Amino acid sequence: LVPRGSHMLFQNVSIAGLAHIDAPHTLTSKEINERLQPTYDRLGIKTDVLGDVAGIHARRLWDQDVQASDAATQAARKALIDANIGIEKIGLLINTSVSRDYLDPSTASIVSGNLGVSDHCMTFDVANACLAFINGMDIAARMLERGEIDYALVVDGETANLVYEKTLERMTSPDVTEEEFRNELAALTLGCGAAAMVMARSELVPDAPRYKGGVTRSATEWNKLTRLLLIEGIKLAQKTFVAAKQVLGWAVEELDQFVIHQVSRPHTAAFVKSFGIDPAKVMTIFGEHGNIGPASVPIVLSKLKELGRLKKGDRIALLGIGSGLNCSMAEVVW
Amino acid sequence: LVPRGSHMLFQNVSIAGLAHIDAPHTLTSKEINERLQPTYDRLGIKTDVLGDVAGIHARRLWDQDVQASDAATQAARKALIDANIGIEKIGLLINTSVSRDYLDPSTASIVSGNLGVSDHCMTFDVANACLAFINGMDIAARMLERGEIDYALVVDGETANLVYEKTLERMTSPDVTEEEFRNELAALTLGCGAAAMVMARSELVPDAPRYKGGVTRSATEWNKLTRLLLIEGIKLAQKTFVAAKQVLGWAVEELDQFVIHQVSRPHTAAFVKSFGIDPAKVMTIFGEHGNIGPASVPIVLSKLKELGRLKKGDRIALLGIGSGLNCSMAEVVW
Ligand SMILES: C/C=C/C/C=C/CCC(=O)[C@@H](O)CC(N)=O
Ligand SMILES: C/C=C/C/C=C/CCC(=O)[C@@H](O)CC(N)=O
Ligand SMILES: [Mn+2]
Ligand SMILES: [Mn+2]
Repeated sequence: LVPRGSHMLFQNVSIAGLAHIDAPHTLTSKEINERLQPTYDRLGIKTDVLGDVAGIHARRLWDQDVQASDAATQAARKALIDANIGIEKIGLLINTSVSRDYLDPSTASIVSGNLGVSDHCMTFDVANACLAFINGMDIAARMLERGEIDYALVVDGETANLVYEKTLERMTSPDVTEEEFRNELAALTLGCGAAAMVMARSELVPDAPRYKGGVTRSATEWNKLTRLLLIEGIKLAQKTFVAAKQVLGWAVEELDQFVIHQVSRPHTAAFVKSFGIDPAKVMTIFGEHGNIGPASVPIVLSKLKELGRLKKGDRIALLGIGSGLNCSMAEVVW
Repeated sequence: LVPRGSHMLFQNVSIAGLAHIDAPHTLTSKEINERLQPTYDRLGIKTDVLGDVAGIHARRLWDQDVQASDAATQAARKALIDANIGIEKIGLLINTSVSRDYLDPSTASIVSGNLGVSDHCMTFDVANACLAFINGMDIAARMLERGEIDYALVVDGETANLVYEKTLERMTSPDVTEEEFRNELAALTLGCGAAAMVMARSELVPDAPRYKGGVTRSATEWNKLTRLLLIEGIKLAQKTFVAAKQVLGWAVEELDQFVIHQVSRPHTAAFVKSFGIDPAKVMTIFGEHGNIGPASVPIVLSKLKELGRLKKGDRIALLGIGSGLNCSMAEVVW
């Protein structure tokens, strides 16, 4: 009758399976810079924006014309193995990538068709820049908590190959302005890869990691979006951490890991300083994989798992700031 | 303890407000045909595919470069007035259109920023071809039923102006093949427009229309998709009507209206015949507005409302078949 923060938390929702795919091809920032050198020389700009402002030494790309749906499909096959269940158990499949095969049909339907989902499986895509995987986890959690389904897949395949190709094209053209070139460099911090998660009703999966849910705040006055964006982003995150205290009971020192969406080395450094977070609890892959958009969060969770970095009882914070602006923060208990 | 169909229905979810926008400009199929006449003459094709196979006399377009987000915003302002609430009450805003301003940020965030949502409002886009508005209604319903929010907006603005422009360009070119021209004609059954709905917890809105929820079936083996598509579509719909009997208790003769997504005159005629539905309970706008994608369903519901066509207690079926293939069917009680 009297509301409490903890009442909105999911009680009966778990993670049965989790997998990621690293894209295979390394492209170093040194190789990109050689290609860009004469637009750099031409513009009278002497700074290595990628290596030294962004802090990206390399990113991963696909070796071939891999569609979003292909990479999600591959990640989804692995997470099913990880969970030890067949595709027939899946009642819901949500695709959360920014990369998309077509405006029609949804990417989710293509992935589902690849996996051979049953006729009872509901499917759709969610789009919300870099926070969508956490939005799809939440969506599936509600259906699970209610009993509408027993098992869900949340998938995300990202591909940036064509982005890099169109981008390096404009940036190495005699024509190009500084204001333009500068906008374009940020496309070069993106990376490729994929992740998938099998979520389930906790009674069907006893002792699996528990998905508690989370909180979202927004600052859509700034949907227009530079130097400003870091500041507004931190201010939104401060307010989401308050919400997270009110619902999840978070204080920073009680969390065992922060799985953070990452934009750049300086953006991450500022976030971490501003909230007093110990950097040893912030696994980072941006410097060699780049920004994998909404897949980043689950990829980093899956890497933590693979390295045996997580223990029963570990409180794990999933968070990011995304375009909109939006900020979400959720908790897993391993 | 023993599951029953009715257990999955939402008990506490209502429609507080509903509005639509008709796009202003009429483009007749006769005017399009004059432009296409020499590709028709050239191809040795003597049939008016638009007027006589599709059954579309006209469609509506925007008079200017209206973005999806602009049309959703306008529809959303009207549905708030209809509901008599201010934007501060809104805890969730989902955008469901196929049309999209950018791959980033979500269209939802742009709409929310336009309306001036508060910092507590969660936002994201759902994409699922023509069924997404019903998917967004369901998503919001779950959050409402649980008490996470009190009010939600589900919005959808569609724009086809650029589709028509690129399409009529390829179709009137000496170059063009029949197989190509034939693919392209179907883009010419699309229309523009928008809709928005305010959903709320039923205790906050006593006596408003009730959203019970619904069912989905899929046939994602056919995500590859002609003449076949009508048949597979009917077969999927048959199976969804079974699910709807099992959950909602539907029989065809007990429903007062069918608000059906519409693809074409013959597609609709076949659906209606195959299920024995009385055509007088199928309001249709396709012949003068064309296919408004996922906005079609709410637009037709809103038109029914406006005409005073609905009575307290009326059982209203919302349905469509969408790419994937997917089929969903949900019930409103006015
Ligand atoms: C410290 C945070 C600053 C906010 C920056 C947000 C930029 C977001 C991006 O452009 C991508 O990484 C992901 C995204 N679009 O959500
Ligand atoms: C009788 C049904 C036949 C199935 C046809 C589906 C075509 C769907 C479309 O192409 C659009 O109208 C909407 C959509 N993509 O969902
Ligand atoms: Mn290689
Ligand atoms: Mn006009």
